[PDB]
Amino acid sequence: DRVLSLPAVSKNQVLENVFHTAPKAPVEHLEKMVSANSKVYDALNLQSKRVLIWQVKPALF
Amino acid sequence: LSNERYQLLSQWPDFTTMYGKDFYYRAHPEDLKKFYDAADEYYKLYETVTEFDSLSALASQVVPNYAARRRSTVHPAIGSTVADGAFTNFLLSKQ
Repeated sequence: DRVLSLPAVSKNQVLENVFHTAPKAPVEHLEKMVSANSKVYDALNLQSKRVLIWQVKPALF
Repeated sequence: LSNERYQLLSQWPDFTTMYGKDFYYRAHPEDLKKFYDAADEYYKLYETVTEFDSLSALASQVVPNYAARRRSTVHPAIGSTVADGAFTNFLLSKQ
């Protein structure tokens, strides 16, 4: 019964209690806000090819 | 109206200042999964409030019901306050 003197908690159960959650990448905040601010650029810039300024305030000609 | 909702996603606390592993390992494993879910939620809210190419098709859900109320058989500009004021003239005169 030498196995009953070994630590009963497995090496697996250490690696799933220490590494419980997949950690958040540093770059996943950049490349997720950048793709969402690229829609703020598109709609709201005045130099974009798809501005909403002629759709929401139609021009007086 | 999207600007009034974007202004309150402007005032969201920077959760990415707590992504380091000295916050990962000091924190309860369930309060860290809630924190990583509250950060995934902000990207859900922010990527849909900046979907401004969807506002032009939401405006077409307001137009056809408004335009049918203007196709009134009485007048385009009729309302209740005028049509009640013209019932007072109709009722409180002789027959």
